[PDB]
Amino acid sequence: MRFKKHVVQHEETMQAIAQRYYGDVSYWIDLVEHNNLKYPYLVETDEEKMKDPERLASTGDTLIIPIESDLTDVSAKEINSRDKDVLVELALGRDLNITADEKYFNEHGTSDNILAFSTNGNGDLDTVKGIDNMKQQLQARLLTPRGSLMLHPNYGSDLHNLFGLNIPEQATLIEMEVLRTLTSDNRVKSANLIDWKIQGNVYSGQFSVEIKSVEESINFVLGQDEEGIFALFE
Amino acid sequence: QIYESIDLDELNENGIISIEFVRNRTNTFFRIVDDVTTFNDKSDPVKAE
Amino acid sequence: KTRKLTNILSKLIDKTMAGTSKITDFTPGSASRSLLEAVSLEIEQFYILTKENIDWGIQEGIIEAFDFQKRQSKRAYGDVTIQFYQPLDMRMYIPAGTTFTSTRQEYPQQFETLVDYYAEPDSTEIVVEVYCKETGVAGNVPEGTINTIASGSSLIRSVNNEYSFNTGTKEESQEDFKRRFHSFVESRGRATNKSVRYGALQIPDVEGVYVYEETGHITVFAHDRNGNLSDTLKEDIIDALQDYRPSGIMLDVTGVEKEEVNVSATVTISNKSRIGDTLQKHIESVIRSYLNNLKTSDDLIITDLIQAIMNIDDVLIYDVSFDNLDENIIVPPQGIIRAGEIKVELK
Amino acid sequence: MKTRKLTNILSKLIDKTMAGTSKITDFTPGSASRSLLEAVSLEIEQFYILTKENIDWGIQEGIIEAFDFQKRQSKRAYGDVTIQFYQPLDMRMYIPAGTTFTSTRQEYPQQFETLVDYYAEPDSTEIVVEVYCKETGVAGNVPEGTINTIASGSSLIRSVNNEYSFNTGTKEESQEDFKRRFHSFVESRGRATNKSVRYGALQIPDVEGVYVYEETGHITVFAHDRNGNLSDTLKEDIIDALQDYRPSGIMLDVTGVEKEEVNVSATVTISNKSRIGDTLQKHIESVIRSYLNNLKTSDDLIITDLIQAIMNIDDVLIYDVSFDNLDENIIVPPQGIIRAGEIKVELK
Amino acid sequence: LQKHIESVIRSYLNNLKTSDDLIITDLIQAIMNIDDVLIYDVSFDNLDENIIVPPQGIIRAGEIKVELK
Amino acid sequence: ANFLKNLHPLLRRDRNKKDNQDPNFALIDALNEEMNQVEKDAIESKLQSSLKTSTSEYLDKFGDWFGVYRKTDEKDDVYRARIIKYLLLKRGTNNAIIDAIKDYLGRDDIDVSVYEPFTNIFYTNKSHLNGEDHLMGYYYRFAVINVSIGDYFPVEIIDVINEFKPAGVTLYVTYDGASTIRGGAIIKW
Repeated sequence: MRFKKHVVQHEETMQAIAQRYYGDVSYWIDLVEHNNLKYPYLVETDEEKMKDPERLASTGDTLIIPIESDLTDVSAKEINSRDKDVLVELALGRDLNITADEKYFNEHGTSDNILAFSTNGNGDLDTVKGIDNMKQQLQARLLTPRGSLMLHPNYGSDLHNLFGLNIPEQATLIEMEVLRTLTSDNRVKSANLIDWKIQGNVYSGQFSVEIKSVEESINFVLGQDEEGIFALFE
Repeated sequence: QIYESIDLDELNENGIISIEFVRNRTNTFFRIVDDVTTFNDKSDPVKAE
Repeated sequence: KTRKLTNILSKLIDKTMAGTSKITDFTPGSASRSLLEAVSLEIEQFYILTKENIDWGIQEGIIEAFDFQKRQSKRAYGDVTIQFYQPLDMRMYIPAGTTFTSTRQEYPQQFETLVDYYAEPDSTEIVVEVYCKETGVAGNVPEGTINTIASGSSLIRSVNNEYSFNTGTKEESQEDFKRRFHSFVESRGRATNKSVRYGALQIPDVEGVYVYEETGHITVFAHDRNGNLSDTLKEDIIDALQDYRPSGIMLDVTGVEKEEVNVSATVTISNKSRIGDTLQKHIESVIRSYLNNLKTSDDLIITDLIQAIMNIDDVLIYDVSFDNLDENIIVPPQGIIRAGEIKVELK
Repeated sequence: MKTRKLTNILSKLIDKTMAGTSKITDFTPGSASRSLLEAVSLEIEQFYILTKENIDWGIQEGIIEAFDFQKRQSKRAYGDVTIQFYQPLDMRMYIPAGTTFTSTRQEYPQQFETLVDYYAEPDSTEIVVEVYCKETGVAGNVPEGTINTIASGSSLIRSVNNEYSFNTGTKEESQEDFKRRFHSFVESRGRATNKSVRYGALQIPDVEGVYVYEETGHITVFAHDRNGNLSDTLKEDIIDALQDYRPSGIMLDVTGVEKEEVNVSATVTISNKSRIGDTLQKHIESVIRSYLNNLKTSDDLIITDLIQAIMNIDDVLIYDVSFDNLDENIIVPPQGIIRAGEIKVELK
Repeated sequence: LQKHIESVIRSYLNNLKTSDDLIITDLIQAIMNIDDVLIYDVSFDNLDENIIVPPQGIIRAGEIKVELK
Repeated sequence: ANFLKNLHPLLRRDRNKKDNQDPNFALIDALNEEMNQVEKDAIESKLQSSLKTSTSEYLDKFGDWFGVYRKTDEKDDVYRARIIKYLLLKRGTNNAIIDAIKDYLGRDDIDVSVYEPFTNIFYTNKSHLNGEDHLMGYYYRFAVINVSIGDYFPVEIIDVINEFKPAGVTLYVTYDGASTIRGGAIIKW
């Protein structure tokens, strides 16, 4: 259950509040009855409220409006930028940082024993959030061979076997495998080739990944309020 | 204080920021009248605003 | 009974139209309609005020005249002392809503000030008033409970409430208020068997009163906790019933026909090693308590006494028997049973 | 509420308006300002009037609420019915509660039933059984001789007949009687007085009137229901209600009033002889029943009073009246009352 | 109530083991503990003294009857 | 008194500087005066709905409900006290009769007592033979009382005692002339 709570504003009236919220002034008597208010409902200052603190409310006192409010179906335009940042952060999850020391496991991508946990510098375990989290998960999936992870046959990639010849065919195989691996992630809305080239031994390519938009993540997290889990089991 | 429409006009003409009481608006009962600076050369828009 | 907003507005418009035809626009946003709507709102608010006043008067107007106060639910409030390490080096300001709390699990109640306060520079300790956030008796914290401020400056040496809070109350229901009024009204009655009995019972040492009525004579049986009626208590009862008795009728006071029952019991027991003086005295004290607990019209049923004695212990006490008690001792309304000589034989 | 009036409010408004500005100086009939202020002051006047009325209503309501002095509701009619058999009984027959009694007289189609079981002893010729109207109110106040049917269907029944007119049915309590009984309540707070005894006897709703007859060391309470009877159950209930009020140590006794049962036979002549019929006879009989069954304790019956009551039905249509069974006024003592017997009218 | 009391008495007697003496006061408290307030007094129309049971003996319920007053 | 608050927002609430004779402010302040006066009267109206705080007409309504009617020149405070006392009247005892007498005559200092002749019934043992006791009969009888009054009284005072005494008791009244005597009642030769 959730309800709206209104702070009394300067020289406000109960009729104005009723019109503002219920869309009709007629509910002002219901508002009085629910809040248990005596006749001078909104006193000028606290000196009047001292006469009867129980039954009177002054400026800056909080009223309760029993309208069933719900965090979903709320216009994203009202939400504050920091609130949107936190919401997308929750949507994309928090996880322990393992992709630290990028250079090392970039020098040995195909091998095992390549990544490890790290500390945040404050004596606690390091954590990656939001975009850093997505980076970590996409790197780990691409680096993981498919079928090597226990309890998860399909998680991973087949790039360890695509160390083939230097022709456009193997390039296309790599590209298709990478697109499969990126598509496998639920959060990745789509992925597509940008550009590739061959330099004899070395292959080089780059991709573009569109994560779910702020609106979708906001809708998902605010929907999750009904359950209260606020966690990711994808 | 609740400054009147003449007091607000005097404060803004003197390059002073002020807040005016306002009734029954959707958000709050107050708003900012202007974003003027102390430099009172209203002809110069860079310095004034 | 009352008009309402739409009806007041409609009548105002109709009267305005009838008064003159110079105004005919009554659409929304019109100055004239706005003014009439504002008057209508004020009148509707005064109607609600009158309704509240009359609803209060219906249930509290009459009884209030007889010095009977209905207990309203209140927030517990009281004074607290704040001490400073030194005289203040500037005017300190404590805003309204400043919270005070206690460092105990016994009292999670939160207290806050409802008004602004100022401490002068010259001051060294200032007292303020705080109100419990919750109505009820839960805010009636004892002395020395409030000892923390959640938004106080470091200059404070110590917070402390100098007296226990007692103003927190729970709302008294209407039926209890009516019951007290009706009780008082009944107590105004006089010159009746019920009123005599009531006036006798109000005496401190009187435990139980039976009034027996005869044509032209009244006799009052009374007893104390012990079943006795002291001469002094008798004189007090007479003096108190001088105001109660009817005119031209004779009133007499007498003791209750006490009956001391002597009970010699033979208790069979299982655990022979636990036989001793203490168990004997315990059983005898139980029997004496049972016998003395009987009221004026209560008959001594022997089977219930046996039940009680066997319920002292369901396995230790084996069997009981009495030689004095052969059959239930019926007594009249004016004859109380009391504990006489008691003996218990362990077998 | 100070009970202001429209003219003073309008005058005050106009005077203040003039005082706040010298521009506005046109308050003639038909002006906008005058119309607006008139409407406002009229609404204020109506608010004040309704506030006064609501306060009066509130005082009455608080009086009811404080003492729990609930207003008495409509009372269902009840009486007794006489039943006869062919011959004396051999079986102790059993009549359960709810046995319905009806009447073939279509003018009074109301139904009655028994709320208690009865037994008829062997070698008995008739039984009297109390019945209660199914419907509440005045409708169950049928005249004598109305009830003549029993719906038990028993073959032993010869005939059925209520010997007297029912009168206990009544509608909701009036305001004046409620205020009177509240005055009695207030007086009777002092328990042991004569008025308090009278209130305790009147505490039972069924009881109509009470006469407390006082002697040295003895009290006699003469009481009756709205028919003039005093049933044993009602006597016991009165006694139980008087236990709280009667003075201690003084003898008290409850007995039924000295009821007198006036039968009437009237010969009436009519000027317009076409109007003769059953309707006029029944209307006159109804008026006589209503007159006699409205007499209170110790009301003497005066024959000339009854004459004017009959003649005032229609002074032109009715020509002359003569009584075939009454010739002199009837004195009623303080503990006495009169009630209608068989009422008969002959049209000439 | 009659059937409940009869049931309690049957359960009491048919729970006696070999060589358990039957004590009338024990049975009294067993009956009275059903409801000490509701039940006022108890009296037996066929028993007046405790029954001794030998080592090879046992007790079992015969006809159990209760009269409510 | 929320008239200016619930008024149309664009209308001025303050007398305009440009004109001291602003008719808009005049009208608004006139209507506001009437609104505040009605609010004041509605607040003060609560006093009329309580017996404790009621005044003239509504107090008369209360006394008509209770059965007590206002006397000539009887103010509100004494009238409500008289209603309250009338509701709380003890009845059926000597003390009640004495109070009723003293409250129908003018004052408290008069001698008034109630005699009970049944206390002087001649019993065989305890009563002295030539003592104060008399043989039981009609007068020396239970449910009888003789009221001595030490001052002039109307005969209607007996009816007042009839209102107070318990039912079934015969009433006698004695007039003690001694108490009425002017000055010292001892005569000198």
